[PDB]
Amino acid sequence: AEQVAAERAARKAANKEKRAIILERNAAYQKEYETAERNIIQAKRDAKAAGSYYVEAQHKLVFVVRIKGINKIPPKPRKVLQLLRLTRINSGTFVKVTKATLELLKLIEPYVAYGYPSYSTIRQLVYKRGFGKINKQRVPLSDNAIIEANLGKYGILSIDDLIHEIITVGPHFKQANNFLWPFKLSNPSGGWGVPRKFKHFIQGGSFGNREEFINKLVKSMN
Amino acid sequence: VLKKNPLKNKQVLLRLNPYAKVFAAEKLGSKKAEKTGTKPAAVFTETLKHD
Amino acid sequence: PSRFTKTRKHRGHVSAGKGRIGKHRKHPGGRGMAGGQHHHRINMDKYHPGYFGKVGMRYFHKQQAHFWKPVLNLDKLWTLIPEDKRDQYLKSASKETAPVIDTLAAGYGKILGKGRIPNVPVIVKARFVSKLAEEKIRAAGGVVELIA
Amino acid sequence: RVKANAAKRAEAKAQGVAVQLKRQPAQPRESRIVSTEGNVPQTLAPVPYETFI
Amino acid sequence: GIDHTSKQHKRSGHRTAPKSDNVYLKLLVKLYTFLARRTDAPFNKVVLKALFLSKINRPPVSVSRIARALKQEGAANKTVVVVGTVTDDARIFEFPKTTVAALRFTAGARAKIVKAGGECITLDQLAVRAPKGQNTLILRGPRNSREAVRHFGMGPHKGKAPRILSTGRKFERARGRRRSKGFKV
Amino acid sequence: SAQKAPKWYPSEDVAALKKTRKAARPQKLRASLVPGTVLILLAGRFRGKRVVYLKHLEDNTLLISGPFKVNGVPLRRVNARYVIATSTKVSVEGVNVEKFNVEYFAKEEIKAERVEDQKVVDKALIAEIKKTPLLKQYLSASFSLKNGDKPHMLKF
RNA sequence: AAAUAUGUAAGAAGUCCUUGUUACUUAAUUGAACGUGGACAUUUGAAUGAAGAGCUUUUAGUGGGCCAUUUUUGGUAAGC
RNA sequence: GGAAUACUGCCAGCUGGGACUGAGGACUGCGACGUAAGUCAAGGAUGCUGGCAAUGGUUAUAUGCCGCCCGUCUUGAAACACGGACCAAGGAGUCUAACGUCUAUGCGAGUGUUUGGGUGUAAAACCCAUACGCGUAAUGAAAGUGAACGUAGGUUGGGGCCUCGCAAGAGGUGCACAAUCGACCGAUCCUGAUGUCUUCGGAUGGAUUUGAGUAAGAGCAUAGCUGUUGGGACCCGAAAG
RNA sequence: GAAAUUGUUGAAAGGGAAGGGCAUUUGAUCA
Ligand SMILES: [Mg+2]
Ligand SMILES: [Mg+2]
Ligand SMILES: [Mg+2]
Ligand SMILES: [Mg+2]
Ligand SMILES: [Mg+2]
Ligand SMILES: [Mg+2]
Ligand SMILES: [Mg+2]
Ligand SMILES: [Mg+2]
Ligand SMILES: [Mg+2]
Ligand SMILES: [Mg+2]
Ligand SMILES: [Mg+2]
Ligand SMILES: [Mg+2]
Ligand SMILES: [Mg+2]
Ligand SMILES: [Mg+2]
Ligand SMILES: [Mg+2]
Ligand SMILES: [Mg+2]
Ligand SMILES: [Mg+2]
Ligand SMILES: [Mg+2]
Ligand SMILES: [Mg+2]
Ligand SMILES: [Mg+2]
Ligand SMILES: [Mg+2]
Ligand SMILES: [Mg+2]
Ligand SMILES: [Mg+2]
Ligand SMILES: [Mg+2]
Ligand SMILES: [Mg+2]
Ligand SMILES: [Mg+2]
Ligand SMILES: [Mg+2]
Ligand SMILES: [Mg+2]
Ligand SMILES: [Mg+2]
Ligand SMILES: [Mg+2]
Ligand SMILES: [Mg+2]
Ligand SMILES: [Mg+2]
Ligand SMILES: [Mg+2]
Ligand SMILES: [Mg+2]
Ligand SMILES: [Mg+2]
Ligand SMILES: [Mg+2]
Repeated sequence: AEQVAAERAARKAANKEKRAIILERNAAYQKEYETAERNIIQAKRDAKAAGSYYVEAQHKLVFVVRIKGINKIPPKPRKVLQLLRLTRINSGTFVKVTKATLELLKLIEPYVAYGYPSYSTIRQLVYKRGFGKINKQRVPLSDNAIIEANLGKYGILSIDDLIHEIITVGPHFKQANNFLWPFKLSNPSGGWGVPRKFKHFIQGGSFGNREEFINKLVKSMN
Repeated sequence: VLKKNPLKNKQVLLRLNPYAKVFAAEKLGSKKAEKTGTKPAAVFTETLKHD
Repeated sequence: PSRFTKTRKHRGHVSAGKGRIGKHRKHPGGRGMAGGQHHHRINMDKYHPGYFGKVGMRYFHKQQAHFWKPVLNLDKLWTLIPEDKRDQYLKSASKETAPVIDTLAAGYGKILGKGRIPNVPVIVKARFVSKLAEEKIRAAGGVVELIA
Repeated sequence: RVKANAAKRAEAKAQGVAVQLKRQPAQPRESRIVSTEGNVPQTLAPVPYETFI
Repeated sequence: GIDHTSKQHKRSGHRTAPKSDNVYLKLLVKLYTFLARRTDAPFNKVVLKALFLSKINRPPVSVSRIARALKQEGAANKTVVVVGTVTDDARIFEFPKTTVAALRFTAGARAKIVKAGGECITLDQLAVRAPKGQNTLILRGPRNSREAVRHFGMGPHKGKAPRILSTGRKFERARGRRRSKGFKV
Repeated sequence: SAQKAPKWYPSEDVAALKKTRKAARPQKLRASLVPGTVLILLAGRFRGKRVVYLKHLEDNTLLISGPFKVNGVPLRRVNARYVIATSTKVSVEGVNVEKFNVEYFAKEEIKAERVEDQKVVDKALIAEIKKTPLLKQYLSASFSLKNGDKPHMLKF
């Protein structure tokens, strides 16, 4: 009457095959990325070849980090940074940028710094600081079993499937991003690169949009 | 009881992301994209250095 | 029990629960129900309407005995029968040979009809009764005689 | 809105399986080449101050 | 710091022990902390939390109302459950064949059952008769008719029984209680 | 009674400790710790003297001696970080190496058994060190430090 | 005739169909209101967020306030 | 024309130097390795060698830096606002009655022995007859009258239980509660049958009118915190009468 | 037979108060 090793040697194969089914989409993702971006650069150089301009497809995803202190904040900017999980300094999260998503970032603009993150930025950001909301319980994401368990409802089971599901703002972006925790970042390593940080970036300050520059900033807040 | 971070402690870089090790064979970060010989048009560059 | 109070927790909190501004002075509002019609008008029109004025005629040297008329409703009425006597009256239910119940003996003066009856014929003498009672007593075969 | 919502669910399985009944907000626009043909860029630069009153 | 979203360090808001130091009931609680936790029977949750309640969230069911809960369409011959005490009622005689568990019974409680062939079971002798609460009807006492609640939140035009000791005429009955004296409530 | 002791109690069971998932190595030693390099003593009684680098004894100590009739240096253990790496080649070998494992220096008036091993090693080397001119005369000259020197600029 | 600020709405308590009830209404079985019985879970009908929401009781202190940016009134002005 | 370099950026590219820390303490985890033994940096430090019978804590002083006297009223006190030279002991939200809420206990449509009797090892305990209080009915100023059309109602939602379905779900039953529409008792305004000491009686059917009502009762007693009022009423304080 | 306060003895400190917080040298003293 053993009954013991019957049910536990099934998970070795279960895991090796779910790892083999993770692998396939991860390699497919590297393929996806380089084909899409090399096609973008090639369309730019093709429109330049035959005399015209290929206009960049305006961005569909942006990363946002809040800065100003807990205190001395008007009621509605306070409300909205409470409304985007941004209740701390150097905390940050992503936004699906529709243009309804968009007009709240332009209400918090002097309290945040945001823009368009590279793949590598997002990957380094969710590897080191990616956390999941589980009965709120702020779990750290040590391996893919947990996004399998929470989001086996979306065909999303790899950490890089999740990366892909936001860097492409996938059809179930929101059910994934809300699951993600806000990102407790530190203060930037090489300072803030600007002496007084509460002026607009355009004004030699540090708040506003910095489109491809938050990369350099957020990689520094590792 | 503790979180170990990838990009260091390379063993846990494979607990997630197995494709990682294929990544190490093919440079993939040093992927030599193969060249194209397209020359920009002229009506574009004329205006690009137009006063 | 003194220790179970909370005024033994206020020790070392100068104003002892009554504050540094408002202090526990002796009679801020006026003693007792003072000023009901002036500065306590809310708390008496609210919580206590109908409080002032006269409402109806008076009666000199009344006695709470002249109007002693406790009401019993058709609900109980069988409690005036011991249980070692009523089931042997529920079975064994008949017009003749019927159980009788003197209301007034139990200390009641009017009998009202609330809660309909088992049909065993009961004939019970009261002094005053509500009309619906007499009818649902006659629907079970019984009637009402009048005592004083 | 719901009357237009009525028919568009018949074609869910009637044509295939594809429904799309929800409303959604504006999006950043997609890539669009735009041409020089008859449209050469008009170089510009600012202007000085003067009264004319 | 953190721009706190909702009140920090707030306690539950729900009882987790009937702090009667009644050693006997303080045992039945430890028994049912077993059940709901290791049965997932939704019946096993309800009564354990409903075990905690104070005396007033625990009104009595009367043998009167239980009789008709099996005059319910499809219950006549099943056992019932209610956490607390149950009272005799000399206003019903068509009492049924039945069996019922409750905390404690009055005198006539065990009477009306025997007179009609019923049984009166303590709930500790119940838990082994229906672990998952098989076929268990639960009825609650009418919390919102205790005498006190009939003046909770009285104001003008809500007409809800002023707090008053001696009652009758001249006692809060003229001004603010008829247009003949100023106005009515 | 005067105190009324408790009832919930611990119990004297030294709990088993759990695996130390640790794997060792010989030093991934510094790049200039090539056997047969003059090196400079920095801590010890002879501290300061110049020596020549030999076997990396498997307890991470580094055998070196002067030779002896050079600078009174017997063959000795050293911790790597208390001797700086000069840049001075020696000969291939001529020296017995295998006798000195890490045991060798286990101590139980003079000693008799390793004094002739040192007199094999020294002449095995001095035949080489004077091959180079004034190097014999250089390690003879125990090292010292002088005023105004900025180590961040000084090579060896 | 703006800016800021502001009222209602973004579904199942709905939407369709059927013809029942009545003392109302209409010339009218007309309409009115309320139901029977009948049909459609992907994408149940925009964005985001939620240590979940609703509901009751009882009572403390308080009812001298002042400052700052922007709006602004009296006064020459004022740390008015 | 053919290149190199700068700038910007990607590497799941390679290696050194420094610093801080080592929580947890059978095993349970997903890994990595291999061909397999067996290994490992993989759910929190090990190993070697060397040193003292030492090093740890407190105190006084010195140094570096920082620190206005408390209590009080106050928008504002270190304040040139008040009290305080110092010390010991005393030194101020109590008891009572009648109460609100909530909680614990007993009994339960009833509850409450202790005015009193019985008794007693004697102010205890113990036991007790009648009454009495409150509740069990309300409503009108009153004379007065006084709660089922029904499975004690429909409707919306409702925990739990039930039936099928593997389940998902589907339906059934639905208490507490919430909302709403009716039904029932008193008030008021109506409608006013048989009967007739011709003015009595008030059937029946009703309404933008009112109650603190019934509608398968919940209370009664005890105690606790808190709150209320009367009291010397938190403690000390007048000019007066 | 306490405190205030006082005397002798002993130890230490002290350029227009004193007292204090932090860390440490130094001395004293408790494994
Ligand atoms: Mg720096
Ligand atoms: Mg600065
Ligand atoms: Mg306080
Ligand atoms: Mg004080
Ligand atoms: Mg208080
Ligand atoms: Mg005070
Ligand atoms: Mg006051
Ligand atoms: Mg904090
Ligand atoms: Mg009015
Ligand atoms: Mg929740
Ligand atoms: Mg209040
Ligand atoms: Mg108050
Ligand atoms: Mg108040
Ligand atoms: Mg005041
Ligand atoms: Mg300010
Ligand atoms: Mg570069
Ligand atoms: Mg790199
Ligand atoms: Mg200072
Ligand atoms: Mg003042
Ligand atoms: Mg002060
Ligand atoms: Mg200050
Ligand atoms: Mg001054
Ligand atoms: Mg004063
Ligand atoms: Mg003084
Ligand atoms: Mg003095
Ligand atoms: Mg004292
Ligand atoms: Mg007696
Ligand atoms: Mg007697
Ligand atoms: Mg007797
Ligand atoms: Mg006095
Ligand atoms: Mg006098
Ligand atoms: Mg006088
Ligand atoms: Mg003294
Ligand atoms: Mg001196
Ligand atoms: Mg002087
Ligand atoms: Mg000092």
